[PDB]
Amino acid sequence: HWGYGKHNGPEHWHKDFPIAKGERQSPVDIDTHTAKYDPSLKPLSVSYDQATSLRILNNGHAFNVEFDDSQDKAVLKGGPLDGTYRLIQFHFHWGSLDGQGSEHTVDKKKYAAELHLVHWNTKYGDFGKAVQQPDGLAVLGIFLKVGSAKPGLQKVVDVLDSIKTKGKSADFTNFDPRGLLPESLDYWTYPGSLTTPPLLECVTWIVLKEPISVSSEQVLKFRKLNFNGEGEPEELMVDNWRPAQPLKNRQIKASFK
Ligand SMILES: NS(=O)(=O)c1ccc(B(O)O)cc1
Ligand SMILES: [Zn+2]
Repeated sequence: HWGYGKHNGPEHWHKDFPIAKGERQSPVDIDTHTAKYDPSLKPLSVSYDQATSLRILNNGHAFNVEFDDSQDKAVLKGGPLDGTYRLIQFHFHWGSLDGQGSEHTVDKKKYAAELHLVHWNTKYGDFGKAVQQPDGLAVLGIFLKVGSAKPGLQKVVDVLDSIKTKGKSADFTNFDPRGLLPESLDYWTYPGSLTTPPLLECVTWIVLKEPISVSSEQVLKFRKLNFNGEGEPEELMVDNWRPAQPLKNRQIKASFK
């Protein structure tokens, strides 16, 4: 099946997932000189005060930190969004080197990694229903650059040794996602898709302008993960990012003038 190698990577996906060539695919390059300030954007509200993480899982493409989404405990509201979106998981995309790894790019600049906080619209009852709708998902994207260490990431970093290979999971309770946010919540927003198969066009993308800084040692531990399962030839989990897709007729709006 699909992956990120030379023979199953992003350029192959359209053979099994024809929507890969659709009209609102993600990620995209963010042209900062063409994104327009939108005064019609309400303030963005990240309410992670009562977030309840459960588990961390290596799914052979990335690792997911999974949250209890049975109640409105961690929710995203406001900005371009109508209603309440519940946090279900977060994960990262990263590169083999610090000059690549992010999915979105900013004036063609690639960051070392990108964090995706994935939320689903409560009006559709559950995640599986939401991804079938144009406004089903909201994904908050946060760029990572290599610099000083991110203390709020270290709990994630420390547990990766226990989920090295595909299918491994570990208990991951009392993790506070607020420690992964930058100082400012200025953002760009546009309508797009999941960036991995099934590539469904169901995402309101909210991409923060300000990156967070992580240490070289921290990203180094990301790169020690494996795509493969236990007891198999080792493939380091690196470069698990999809490149920028054509913007087509979409407009990127900026929350900041
Ligand atoms: N990388 S992303 O946030 O756009 C994403 C999130 C979820 C799924 B999925 O549930 O298959 C795929 C891609
Ligand atoms: Zn992602």
